[PDB]
Amino acid sequence: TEEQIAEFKEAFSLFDKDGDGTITTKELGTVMRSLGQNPTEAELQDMINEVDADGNGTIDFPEFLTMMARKMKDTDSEEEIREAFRVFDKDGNGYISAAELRHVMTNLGEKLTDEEVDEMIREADIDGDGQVNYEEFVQMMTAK
Amino acid sequence: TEEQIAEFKEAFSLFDKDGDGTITTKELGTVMRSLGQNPTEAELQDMINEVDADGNGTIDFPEFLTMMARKMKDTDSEEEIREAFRVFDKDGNGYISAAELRHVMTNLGEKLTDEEVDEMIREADIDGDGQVNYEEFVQMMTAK
Amino acid sequence: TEEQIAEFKEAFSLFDKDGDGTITTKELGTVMRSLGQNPTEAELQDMINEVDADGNGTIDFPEFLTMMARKMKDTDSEEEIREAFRVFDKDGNGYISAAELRHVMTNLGEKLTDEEVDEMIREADIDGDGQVNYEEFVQMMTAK
Amino acid sequence: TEEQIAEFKEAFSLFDKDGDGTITTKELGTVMRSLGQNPTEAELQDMINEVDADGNGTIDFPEFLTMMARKMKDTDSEEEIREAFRVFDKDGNGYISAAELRHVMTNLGEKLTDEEVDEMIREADIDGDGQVNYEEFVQMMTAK
Amino acid sequence: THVQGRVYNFLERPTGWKCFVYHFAVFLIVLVCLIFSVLSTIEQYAALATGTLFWMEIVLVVFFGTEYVVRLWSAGCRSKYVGLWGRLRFARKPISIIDLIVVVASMVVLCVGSKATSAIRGIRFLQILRMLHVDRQGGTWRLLGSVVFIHRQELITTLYIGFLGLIFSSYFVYLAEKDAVNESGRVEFGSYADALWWGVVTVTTIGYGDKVPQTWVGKTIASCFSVFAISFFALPAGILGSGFALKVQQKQRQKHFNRQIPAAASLIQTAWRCYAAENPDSSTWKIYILREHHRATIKVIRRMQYFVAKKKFQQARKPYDVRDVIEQYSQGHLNLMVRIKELQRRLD
Amino acid sequence: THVQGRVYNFLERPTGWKCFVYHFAVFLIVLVCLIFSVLSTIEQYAALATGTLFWMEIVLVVFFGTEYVVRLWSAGCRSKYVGLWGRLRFARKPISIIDLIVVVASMVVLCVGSKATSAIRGIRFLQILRMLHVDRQGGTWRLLGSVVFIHRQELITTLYIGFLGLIFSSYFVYLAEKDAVNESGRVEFGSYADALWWGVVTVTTIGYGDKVPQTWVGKTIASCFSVFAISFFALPAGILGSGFALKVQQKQRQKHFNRQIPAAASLIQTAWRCYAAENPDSSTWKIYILREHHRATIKVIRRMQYFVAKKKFQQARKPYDVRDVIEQYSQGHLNLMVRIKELQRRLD
Amino acid sequence: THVQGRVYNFLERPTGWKCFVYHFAVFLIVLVCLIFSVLSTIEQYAALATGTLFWMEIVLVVFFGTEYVVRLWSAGCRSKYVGLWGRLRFARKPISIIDLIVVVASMVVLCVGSKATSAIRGIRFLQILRMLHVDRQGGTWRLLGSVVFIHRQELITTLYIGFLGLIFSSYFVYLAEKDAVNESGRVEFGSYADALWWGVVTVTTIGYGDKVPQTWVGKTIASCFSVFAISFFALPAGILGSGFALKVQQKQRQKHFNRQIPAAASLIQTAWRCYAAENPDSSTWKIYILREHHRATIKVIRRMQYFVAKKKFQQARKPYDVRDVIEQYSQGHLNLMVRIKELQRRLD
Amino acid sequence: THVQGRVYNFLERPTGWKCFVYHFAVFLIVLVCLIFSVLSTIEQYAALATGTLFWMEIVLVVFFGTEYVVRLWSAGCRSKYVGLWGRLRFARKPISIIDLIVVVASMVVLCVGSKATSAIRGIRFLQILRMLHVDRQGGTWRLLGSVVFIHRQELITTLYIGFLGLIFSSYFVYLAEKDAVNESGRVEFGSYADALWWGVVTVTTIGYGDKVPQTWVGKTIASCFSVFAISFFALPAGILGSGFALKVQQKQRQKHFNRQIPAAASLIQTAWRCYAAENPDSSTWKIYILREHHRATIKVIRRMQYFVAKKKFQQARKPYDVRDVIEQYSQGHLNLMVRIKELQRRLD
Ligand SMILES: COc1ccc(-c2csc(NC(=O)[C@H]3CCCCN3S(=O)(=O)c3ccc(C)cc3)n2)cc1
Ligand SMILES: COc1ccc(-c2csc(NC(=O)[C@H]3CCCCN3S(=O)(=O)c3ccc(C)cc3)n2)cc1
Ligand SMILES: [K+]
Ligand SMILES: [K+]
Ligand SMILES: [K+]
Ligand SMILES: [K+]
Repeated sequence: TEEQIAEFKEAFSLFDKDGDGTITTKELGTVMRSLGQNPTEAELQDMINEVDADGNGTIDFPEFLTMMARKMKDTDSEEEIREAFRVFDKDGNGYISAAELRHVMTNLGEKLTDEEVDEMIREADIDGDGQVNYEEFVQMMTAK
Repeated sequence: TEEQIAEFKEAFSLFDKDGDGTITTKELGTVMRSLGQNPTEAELQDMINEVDADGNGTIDFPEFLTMMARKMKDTDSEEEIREAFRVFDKDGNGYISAAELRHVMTNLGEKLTDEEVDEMIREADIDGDGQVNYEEFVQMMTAK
Repeated sequence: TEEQIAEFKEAFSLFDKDGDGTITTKELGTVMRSLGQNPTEAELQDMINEVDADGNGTIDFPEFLTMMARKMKDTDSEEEIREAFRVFDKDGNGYISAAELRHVMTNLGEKLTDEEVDEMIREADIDGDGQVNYEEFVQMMTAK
Repeated sequence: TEEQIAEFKEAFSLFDKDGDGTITTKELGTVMRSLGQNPTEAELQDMINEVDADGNGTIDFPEFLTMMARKMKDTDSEEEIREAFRVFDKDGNGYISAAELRHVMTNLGEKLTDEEVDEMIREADIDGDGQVNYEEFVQMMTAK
Repeated sequence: THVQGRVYNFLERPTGWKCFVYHFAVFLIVLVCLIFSVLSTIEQYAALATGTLFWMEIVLVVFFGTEYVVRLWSAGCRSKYVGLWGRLRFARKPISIIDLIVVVASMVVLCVGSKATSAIRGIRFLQILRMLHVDRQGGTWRLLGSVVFIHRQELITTLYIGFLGLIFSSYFVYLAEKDAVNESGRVEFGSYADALWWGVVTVTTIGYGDKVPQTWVGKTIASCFSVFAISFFALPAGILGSGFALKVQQKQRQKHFNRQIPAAASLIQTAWRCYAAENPDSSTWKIYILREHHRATIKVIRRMQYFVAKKKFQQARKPYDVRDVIEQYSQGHLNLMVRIKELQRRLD
Repeated sequence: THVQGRVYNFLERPTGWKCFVYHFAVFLIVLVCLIFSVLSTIEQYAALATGTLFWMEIVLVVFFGTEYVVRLWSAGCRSKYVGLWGRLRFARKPISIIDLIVVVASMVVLCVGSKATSAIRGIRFLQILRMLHVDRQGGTWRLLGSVVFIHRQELITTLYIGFLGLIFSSYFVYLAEKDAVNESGRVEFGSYADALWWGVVTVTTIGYGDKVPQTWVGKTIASCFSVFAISFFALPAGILGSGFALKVQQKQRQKHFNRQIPAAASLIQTAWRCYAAENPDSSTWKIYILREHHRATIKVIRRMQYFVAKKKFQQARKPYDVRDVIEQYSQGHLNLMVRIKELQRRLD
Repeated sequence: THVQGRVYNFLERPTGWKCFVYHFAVFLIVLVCLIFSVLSTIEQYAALATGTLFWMEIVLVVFFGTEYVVRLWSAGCRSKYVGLWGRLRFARKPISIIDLIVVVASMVVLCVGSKATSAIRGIRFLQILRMLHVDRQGGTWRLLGSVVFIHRQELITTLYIGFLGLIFSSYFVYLAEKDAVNESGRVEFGSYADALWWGVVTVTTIGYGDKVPQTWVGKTIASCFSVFAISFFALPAGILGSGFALKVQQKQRQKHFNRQIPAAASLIQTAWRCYAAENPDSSTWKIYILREHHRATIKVIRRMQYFVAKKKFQQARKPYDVRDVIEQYSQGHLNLMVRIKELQRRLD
Repeated sequence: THVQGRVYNFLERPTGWKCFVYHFAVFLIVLVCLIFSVLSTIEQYAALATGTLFWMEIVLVVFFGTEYVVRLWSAGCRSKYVGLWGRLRFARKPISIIDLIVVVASMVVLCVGSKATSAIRGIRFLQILRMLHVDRQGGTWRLLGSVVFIHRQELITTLYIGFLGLIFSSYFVYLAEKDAVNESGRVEFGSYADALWWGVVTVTTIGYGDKVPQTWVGKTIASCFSVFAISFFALPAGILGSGFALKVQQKQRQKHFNRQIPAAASLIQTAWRCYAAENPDSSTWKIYILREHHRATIKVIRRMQYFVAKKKFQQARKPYDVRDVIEQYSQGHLNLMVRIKELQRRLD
């Protein structure tokens, strides 16, 4: 875990860019605009509130490490993703069409690049009348 | 129904005025201002939200066709109009005065041209002490 | 009542100042600013909503006459005023001090001219240890 | 108590600065900005509402004296402070760490000067594995 | 015709102090005749009441039949019920059916049973049956049915679970008690039917005491059953009471919704506009001031005006909620942001 | 005069620990005298209590009469009740009537029945009747009556439906059971009255067991009735309890409404201003600084100021609601839009 | 395969009028067979029903076993249950266990008890047990268990306090009544067990009357107990009813939450983006348009995008509340203040 | 010292699965010993249980006394209870008193009644009394007392009205029934006490049936009483249940209030600042950067900072409400208006 905190402190140094040891909303927005994204202030606020437990408005390095620590391949996260698919499931049998999925990835919420979805579909066995088992995806992307 | 979709696609081409295949709020407001109406932005927004089922903010041609498809001469629409008359019915017996109706058409809500109401009254048998049976109107304008 | 409506139509002509037959919020605010008062828009709105029964936002002459018609010397208005005094009554016995009353008239809510309150006190028998029976006032100013 | 009201009237003369006998929000904000503090308007409003009982928006000298009169070493104030500590008490045994306390004084709410907290800690017997009995502080600062 | 609606309101849309006294007096005379039906069953008074109930019946059949025809005529004020087929539609409704049945059967039993056992056996049931005459528009039963339909799942749940508890627990009590003998020598629980009787009487908290268990197994089971099952036959009270109250209160607060008036007007207006669109010779075209394709787009815009007005009206009648506050706040807030940005650009 | 209101507060507007102990002790002595009224009916103790209840009655009539006149004098603090006709208005109110009746009838029965059967037969009822003395301002009964009036439709509904269920079901049970004979040889259901007795005792869940059905039809009907009708005589508990709670809580939270003070003041001020308008010689004219028609317009504006203040005050006393939030948001939002447009034009 | 899911929906996800009639008819035949189980216990009809119940049992075992295997096949539509181990997972669930037990035990008792006392003694319990077959997805029991778990503290409180009241009060009644003798000569309260029986029957408002106290101490205690303890065995009705209602209503209003769709999509998208990040050869890198340390920061930002989307989604499914209104108001208000300050500076 | 608090949490602040099993097992052994106390009263088993209950009592007195002293030592973790006088304060609290009484009285009865009637007569009550040992921190009783105090007016209302109804109605039933004779020859209602017994048993819906009225007046009164009074002894269930539920739910939702942390910190900080003000040599003076009168004004401002922080904190712990929304909206709205006016002037 020493290499882990070495890499995490390296990562925190990118945002810090100071001996501050904290990150402010702008201090994140600058790094994001460096990539050509253009977030909103409300976006960065809601972003930042999901890391701190101090209620200050800034991320101390322990909180940054804490966010790193907790795992995506989780009991609860898996079920949340699974429940999210079910909104788009007609008949609730555990299957969804292909073209419907492509329609939903590329239009609703954060729209995706077409090549991204082209990759996404072919991760799963899409044949079989075009249906796909979405728990296959869930097991895939909760494998880490 | 092929002639029906021909006319509907013709109609959609008026709003599109592009190979876009969609209509934006301005892309509707321009066509309205071409007629000398001057709507509000909030008006066009609330207008447009009653056609789409995508949640995008634009009308795809299937949604346009869907709006065309569903019928005015309906079980529910009829009852809604009937209930709307009842707000202006003293004594609830199914009759309203003539001059009261003229007063309400020409003053409240979207005011009407006087000639419009002059036509509206004479559609129904207005004689008989000036009372009129409003379900007669409802059967008339739900006949299509 | 013919002289009554003559005077009321005379009075309505002051606000109308047009062949409109209605009064708008500004059409009232102008007449008020003519007197050197300077109301707020919200004031005039809340003012005007207590006269109309059309929901239009303007006062038709029948509504103006209706406001004239209903009487101040009323069963309910009397009790409302009486209940209003009771907020300022220590011990609830039906008496309030003099100086307390002067303090409340000249400071809270619409502050009054000192000469007004000087007149107000002497309307009632203020002697008797400075106490005053406020239902005496209520009977006075509900006598019309 | 004559010397007490002499000093209190002396103190009220600092804020008054005119033969008004009252203090307005600005009339307080000026005195505060004289010290280099820069409060907010909302701050001064909420400040001032905790002194008056007139509902006017200003502090009469009786209300100022009343605020002076009521005592900090109180039955209720003591318990409120005690309950406030308990938010920062793991395990609820009546003890809190030293460094945790320093962290909370210098970061959350009104941040303090480091020398202030350096004084604050040494008021209490901080030895004994670093724990401190916070009711000792409560008895101290409710001794007046 | 004014008189016609006036008497309709007197009989069928009552309000005031005169109408109330009338319907009251009707209730009282029918109740008195019911009490004579009661006392007809007692041997001491079976003669007095039996004769009295033959003359009051004649009085009443005359009265109620008269009232019936008066009402059936007076229903011409309503436009549903104008015309012959209208009055037929009036006679079709349930309360009128019941009134008619009572009147005719009274008349028949009198004219036939003049010269008489089944006669009075039927009279008593008619006296009972006449109590439906009181509630005229059935607001009582409508309230009940509404609240039951809303809360149907809860009630089915209770009924199912309580039923099961009864069945099982009563079987086990039967097994434990089937051979036990009472102090008086008799066997209370000979059969499973008797145990079910016990269970019904128990779980619903009546406790006649005609059947009690003697054994220790029976008492144990009965105690546990009695503690843990009785609730499921007492929930419906809470459910139905809360439902009644809520329904009445919201149906009352609906009176103060004044926003619905312009919504109604707008709905009417845009509907008729959509209709009159279909006549190109109409006068609704002058509002726009040649027209190759303007026809279609106007019709489309009007149709969707109609739809939005319809939804606005349908929501104009319901009470506000936090969700609406949030929606309007976000909407106005973003409008304000774009406007201040607009000015921010107009300066530059 | 300070003392007068002080004792009024002691007797009639109680609060604290002294007043409470007083009213408590009063309650206790009246309860004890009631228990002696109880034990007077028992043959063993009919002598002891009968004598005791002749001396305690004298004590009490003296005490309560004294308290009555003290109170009737002390009511001069209130301005309703100042003056002779004021005290008469005080004696007019119900609780004072009851107190007076008790005192006088006690005195009469003592002075007459000294030298006595109907005497003690009346004494017992007076002892019972004295319990009304406790609640002084009737907040108990007022709460009840309020909650009943609010929830009147629900309760009438329950009463009607339960009544009907009782009547019908009991008729059918009568028909099924009229000839059945009990183990002891007697007929439980000889008449429809007996079946109604059964039904009342059953549907309300008492179950004495004095009348039970034997047949299978009777048991079937009784089971279904018992399951499906009992709720309608148990709803009122839920209704009335929720009503009590809500009423008390809102009447308590009304204490923290501090906005009503300026509203009250404004109402008073504009009312008196409207009045003093009617004296042209008044000093309320100097606020405006000749006057051909200014008189009328000033009077009009003041009248409508009065009306708006009246409504504002009437709503200043009630709790806020989502509708008010929505109204104020829309109002302020549109004000802000017109203001920013105004600045947008002032630049151009 | 369409047919497979179609029949699954028919049997296991019912809706409509055909499915309802089917499940209804099933309920009715099982109820009828239960009534024959009832009447088998009566001596008059113990022969008729006993024979009838041997043929209907054969009919039913065939029917239910057939239905069982049809269902077990049709469950391949679900992806949980595809494959052999899937069908095993289907047989594993409780209702399927119960169905299987009923079918097999019916078959066994028939094939063995053909040539029979314990036979029918078991048949009756199977007839009772078959009623669990009705509710297919257990929404009944799930609702109950949910509402109990939510309100567990309240119910434990009631049970504890009522239990204690029972114990103490019954001990004191025992002490007061242990030597008392009844009119019929017997002693009702010989033991503390009998007093506990009395207490249970009393506090829960059944009142068989098999045990009543005679003394004055007993009656005093019983009165006070009866007034002040009975409530604690009647609270659960109110609690559970309110819980049922609330749960159903909110689970219904959850249908109209339409904001959850984009939240779900965003969650999915950012999750898969986080995953595909771990393949540097992925195509999610082209969105940013070399990369010494850009890798890490992109991964970090995406991880926290995922977390915020997760919370937003988890709150997108719950109803709004005043707290959210306040938060958004403050947020937007401060945004607006900083924006107007920004313009205020841009001019200068 | 870590161990000390660890065992304190085990005994007195329980949580988990080990602690639960422990307290469970304790409950079970005490319940078993209670059942032997029960069976000691029965003649068959009065020997077995009587001997068993002499050895288990020794076991238990050892166990509970040990646990008591362990706990009394372990309470030094709390700072209330550190020191000798601390442990005395621990022994002072009620549950510890009860535990001690049980232990000592057990020991005494054993050491004395070794060589014994009053012995076991006391043993049984101790076995009963030991059930208070279970709830350690009294959350049960605290919840109850809270909900009663909140709803005190409602409950007094019910008790008063129901009491009165009982008294009056029972007097009239007495008058109507005092001379009536039963089938068995006896008089049910000889005295008013008997009628009160009847009334209590009736109005609360128990219905033993030991006393039933025969006359028509009695039955009439009883019917009306039974319909219209029973509710007032069933309201408390609804009241108390709703209270329990609300209290628990809000005490749970209070966990998610995260705004209270900075409020607490600010309160602490400004309080200590006010205190340290009183030392002119303090270091809180350096924040302001000679001082003739600056002392006083600083002290004043700090005192009122303290007061505002105090109120903010006291309201930081309570749930939001519409009133707060309205206040903040108005406040921010007027701030925004004055700011836009400010800019409107800065341009000009
Ligand atoms: C005084 O404090 C109390 C009192 C009661 C409760 C409480 C909650 S849930 C509940 N019962 C019940 O949940 C159901 C189900 C579990 C057993 C008890 N009853 S069953 O007899 O109908 C019953 C019995 C047997 C069968 C086959 C079906 C149904 N009882 C809680 C606290
Ligand atoms: C089935 O439908 C129903 C059933 C009941 C009601 C209902 C509302 S209020 C109410 N009783 C009551 O309000 C009280 C007071 C009025 C008489 C009836 N009870 S009293 O006997 O306790 C009673 C009797 C005598 C005395 C001196 C004091 C108290 N009863 C409403 C609807
Ligand atoms: K009962
Ligand atoms: K009962
Ligand atoms: K009973
Ligand atoms: K009984």
